[PDB]
Amino acid sequence: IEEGKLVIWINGDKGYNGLAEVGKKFEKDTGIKVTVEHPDKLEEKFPQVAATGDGPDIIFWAHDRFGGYAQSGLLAEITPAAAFQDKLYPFTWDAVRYNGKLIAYPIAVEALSLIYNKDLLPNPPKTWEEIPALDKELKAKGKSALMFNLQEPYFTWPLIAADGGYAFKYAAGKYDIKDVGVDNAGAKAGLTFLVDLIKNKHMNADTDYSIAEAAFNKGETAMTINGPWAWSNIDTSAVNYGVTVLPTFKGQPSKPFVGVLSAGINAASPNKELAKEFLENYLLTDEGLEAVNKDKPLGAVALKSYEEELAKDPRIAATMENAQKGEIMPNIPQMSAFWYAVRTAVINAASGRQTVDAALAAAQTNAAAEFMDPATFTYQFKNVRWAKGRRETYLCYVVKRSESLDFGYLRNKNGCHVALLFLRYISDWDLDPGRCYRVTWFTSWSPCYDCARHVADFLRGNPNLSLRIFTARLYFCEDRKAEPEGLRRLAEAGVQIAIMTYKDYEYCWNTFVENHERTFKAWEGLHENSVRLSRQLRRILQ
DNA sequence: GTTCAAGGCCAG
DNA sequence: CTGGCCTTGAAC
Ligand SMILES: Nc1ccn([C@H]2C[C@H](O)[C@@H](COP(=O)(O)O)O2)c(=O)n1
Ligand SMILES: [Ca+2]
Ligand SMILES: [Zn+2]
Repeated sequence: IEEGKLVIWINGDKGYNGLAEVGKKFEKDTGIKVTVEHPDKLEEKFPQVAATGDGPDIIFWAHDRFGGYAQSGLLAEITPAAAFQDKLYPFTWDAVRYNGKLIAYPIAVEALSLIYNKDLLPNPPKTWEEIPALDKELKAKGKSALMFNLQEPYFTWPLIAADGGYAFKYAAGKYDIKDVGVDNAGAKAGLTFLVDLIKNKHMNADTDYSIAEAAFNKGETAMTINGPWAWSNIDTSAVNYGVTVLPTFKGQPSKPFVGVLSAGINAASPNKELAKEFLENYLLTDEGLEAVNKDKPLGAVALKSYEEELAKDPRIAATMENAQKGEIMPNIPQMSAFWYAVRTAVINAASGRQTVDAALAAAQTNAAAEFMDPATFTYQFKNVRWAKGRRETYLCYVVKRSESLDFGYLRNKNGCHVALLFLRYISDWDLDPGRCYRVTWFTSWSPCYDCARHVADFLRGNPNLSLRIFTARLYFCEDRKAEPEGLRRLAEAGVQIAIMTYKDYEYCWNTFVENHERTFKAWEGLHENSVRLSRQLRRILQ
């Protein structure tokens, strides 16, 4: 990666010609040549090229991915003067904050907003409470009052979070994975209001994104909840429409998930200061953001002055208002487990195949943290000799597909070994047998014969699951004849059986245990017993 | 008095 | 080496 040269990466849907002209101005004034590129899957390409000390100097992308980029140390820390931080809206600086330090510059803002038909509705409602009544008046003209993408949780969430609902609480630049406001009085209030809308068939509950877009754009529905990304379509449908504040539930504004288009600096770049100069003095200006805007819209912008210039468009003003009344979409990994655990919980509560409090309790306990005790982990997972005197078996699990879904741990309970309890857990949890899942195990004791048979059968029945088992110790009762054949039976079923090495103990120590920012402490004889036990295992399977 | 973590010795 | 078995210091 060169010095004195700036390489900028921006997605294809965002206007790169105006940004390129900004770079031409920067080269005109300074002499540093700027080259902008719009590759494909740059959100995928950037981590790999950046891990090698290569890639772009600056990367433009939504702020949520920048958290994953920040955990991998691929983003330099920025310390812009408070005089510059005052130039942008304050809540936009929270979307570029990761682990307590700024990793990117806020550029653009996106959020859900209410899109209504001006002809059918000259005065849109300001409250969800007015929606049923209105619908009954419009169901007589052959019209629906409101239809949106009830399947995905990004669209139904604003009404849920309007009253005391949230994903994870946020002390400064910090989220708390342990606390999830999915189960709450107000969250149940919003969800039950949604269910009261779908019971009366004000919304058929089968509505997806395209059904609601075809419905609204062909004049059928009077209102739909959507973002700027679809505006262009409604502009060619010849429909006269408007964008406005999302209605308020219980008098409280609904909270959509705000996405912040951001410009981050590659940590491997030698041109960090050149990048900060370009971004602070050329991009983040009225002239820079306007030059970018004329090519392709940015929606609302974080720069106060230019956002005031753009608010003359009532649509963009609505976008910024709903953004300020909403909440920043978190950038941490657990958010994935959130989406999934909510994506089902509303659907089950939508069709009526599960009651509200059950769906929301299961959703909260699903996407939430629970961590093991450090003394408990160290006691239960010690691979030594003289470890046969341990009764309880602990199992730390990870469910992924690459989307790392729920993780946690299970222990022994009333005769039910941990493997069977995980079979009941993953069975109560529904499955979509069109996509494979990759399940990882960390066990105190390896599976016994009954557990090997039950698990191997479960694997025969659900051939989309693929399991790997890391065990601390090898268990035998009636040594040398029962368990080795059971472990070979799991081997026949295609279960990757390894014995935990040191790196596995690090992974478990930093993944499943509540360590209190304490480094992992290996005991005496860990490696010796590990190669030991791995030798016995290689002797067993092969 | 009793239970347990830990370690070493010896015989296969 | 691997597995089986006693001793011990110290904690419940
Ligand atoms: N795959 C295995 C094998 C054994 N065990 C533990 C749990 C049981 O409590 C005990 C079974 O043996 P017993 O009940 O005879 O002690 O060993 C376990 O948790 N998981
Ligand atoms: Ca969990
Ligand atoms: Zn078992």
